[PDB]
Amino acid sequence: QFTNVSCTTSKECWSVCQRLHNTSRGKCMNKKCRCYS
Amino acid sequence: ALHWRAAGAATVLLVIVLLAGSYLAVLAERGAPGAALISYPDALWWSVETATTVGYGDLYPVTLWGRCVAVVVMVAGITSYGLVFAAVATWFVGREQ
Amino acid sequence: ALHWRAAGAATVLLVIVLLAGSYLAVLAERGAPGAALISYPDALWWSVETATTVGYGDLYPVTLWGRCVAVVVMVAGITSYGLVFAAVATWFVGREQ
Amino acid sequence: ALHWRAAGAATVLLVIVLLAGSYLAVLAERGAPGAALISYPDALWWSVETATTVGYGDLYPVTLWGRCVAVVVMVAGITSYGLVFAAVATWFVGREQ
Amino acid sequence: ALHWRAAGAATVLLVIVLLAGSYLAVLAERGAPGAALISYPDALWWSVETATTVGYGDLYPVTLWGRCVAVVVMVAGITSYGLVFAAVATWFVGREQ
Repeated sequence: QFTNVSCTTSKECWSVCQRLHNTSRGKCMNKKCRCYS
Repeated sequence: ALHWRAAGAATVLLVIVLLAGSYLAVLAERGAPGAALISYPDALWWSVETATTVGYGDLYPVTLWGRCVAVVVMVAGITSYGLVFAAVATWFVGREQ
Repeated sequence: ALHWRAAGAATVLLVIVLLAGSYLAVLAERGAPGAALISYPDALWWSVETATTVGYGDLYPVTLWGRCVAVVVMVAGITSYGLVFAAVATWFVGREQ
Repeated sequence: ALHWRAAGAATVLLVIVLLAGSYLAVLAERGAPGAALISYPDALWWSVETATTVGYGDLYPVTLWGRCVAVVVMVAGITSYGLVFAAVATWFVGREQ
Repeated sequence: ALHWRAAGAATVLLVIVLLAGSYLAVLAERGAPGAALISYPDALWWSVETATTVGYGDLYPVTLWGRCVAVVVMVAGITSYGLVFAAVATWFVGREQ
């Protein structure tokens, strides 16, 4: 999924995905961190 | 006479494998945990980058099929591009003056 | 003489297509659902990477125009880089001693 | 004869280093605060891309071991691919007709 | 001789520019909220990938300095790798039998 998630690091990008819905592993975009499966 | 034609034709291969792979993966990734494409208009773009050793990341293959296309398109894109890199070398030698 | 000049000039092409594409896509991506190719200071950086078959991922194209630039800059970046790879080969052969 | 065999064999290297590295990193990345890649079915795919100077991004190994594999697979993938790029050049020269 | 040494030495360049750039960008990106290039242990890894036209995505330099390093390391990594691709071509020609 792609939501309005801050973008700073990858290690944190995951913690956000799991917290948001229930996913992890996701690259960071200049706009907002994208969540993946 | 080969470095020229060989290079010119090589471009065709990458072009074919590009479309094919895209549609090939789409039909698969479409119904399975894959990148954010679920269509050719998006997949096709992914194949192009993958063929040019780009692979932005916004949309990467996951499923077997989807992933299989990436590798298939990669070899095709590189092969076509390679012939061009070598093609210039051959002609580059034929110009002492 | 050609492998040298050809390679030296090739760098110019990639440089031109780089700026052009960046501004070309910006004007488009600027008013479209894209990553962050709205301004040149950012877009220009994206073109550079795309030209060097890099494509980090942070700034990627989405709209037709924005995407079109990626491909246009890719071919230009590779072409300029290719001439260099082959250029060295030609000169590499002329150095037996 | 060398440009042919050398190129044909080069492909083997990349193939080996690919699997090896994948499993090598997996055992490590599997248990450590590095990346998500914690299996072969997924890691193997990462090695392939890394070998073709692709590196989509879905998999970003941070751990020492995991990262070490990326570099090891990169050199192997490029080396195997390089021989092919040069192989065509050698044969390209042997064709004036 | 030259294709051999030239290629062997080229590797050194990429190695140097790698470390340098990493530390060069770190000192900058370190105090620039945007990229994850504050520590060398992490930055160094980013330079390696950027040098091999990889650029996974985890680390995407944004600040001028940070970005400047990417381009500097890219040209260095490619240059060193290029000499190798051409080096094999030169030697490949000297083995018709």
